[PDB]
Amino acid sequence: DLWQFGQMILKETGKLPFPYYTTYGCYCGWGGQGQPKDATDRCCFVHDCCYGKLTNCKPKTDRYSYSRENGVIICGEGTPCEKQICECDKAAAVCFRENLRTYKKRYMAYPDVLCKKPAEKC
Amino acid sequence: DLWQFGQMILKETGKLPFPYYTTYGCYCGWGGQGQPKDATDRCCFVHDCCYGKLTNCKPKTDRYSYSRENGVIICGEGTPCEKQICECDKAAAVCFRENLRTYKKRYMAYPDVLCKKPAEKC
Repeated sequence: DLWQFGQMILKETGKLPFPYYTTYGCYCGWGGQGQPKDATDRCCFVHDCCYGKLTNCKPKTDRYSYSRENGVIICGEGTPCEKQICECDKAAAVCFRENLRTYKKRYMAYPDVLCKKPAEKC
Repeated sequence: DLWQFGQMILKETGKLPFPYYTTYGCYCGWGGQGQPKDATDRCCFVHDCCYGKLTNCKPKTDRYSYSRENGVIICGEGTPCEKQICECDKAAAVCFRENLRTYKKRYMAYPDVLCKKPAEKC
């Protein structure tokens, strides 16, 4: 579920989703309504695409099972949905993390106004 | 700043903003774009109005000073902006908390689609 996606974000980035990620850029912080502004922003787009593929699932509310005991997220057993959903979440948190290098604090609460229209397809 | 608003939310509600509040209902979880669905949702509207009044301020990025050492948020000293911004944040977190009674988990990631148009004015 989003709660676990959230813990993963934090575990992986050291930043709690709000406000670092939930209000970021044009896609994370604007409901997927703008073209991602950078890597960090694109991770949310990839994240939505990933959930997009799980048509048969409730990615946002199905609680899966994972372990990050040794600092690496390992999705455990569960239904196929859970596992797939968890991979998504893992991937997105890994992605945020993998992009702390270009994370820009100034993209938080970015005016939607400078946000350009979604240009990529899942 | 939003980081402190966030800590306040958590301190007061025991729920981290993401996903409990940032994805809630029609206003918190939809960029202020829908009419609040209930109390919890309305707190975000009140929160935006409160920042709305701080035209001369950067409510989202100005770091204020507050204390919640004895379980009650006390905004400390700072610039008038900081103090006012902090009151806003306090008020919103108190509001979330004061409305855990009707908080509905099913309003998280609520489809914008059922969201009705903003009908109140600050």
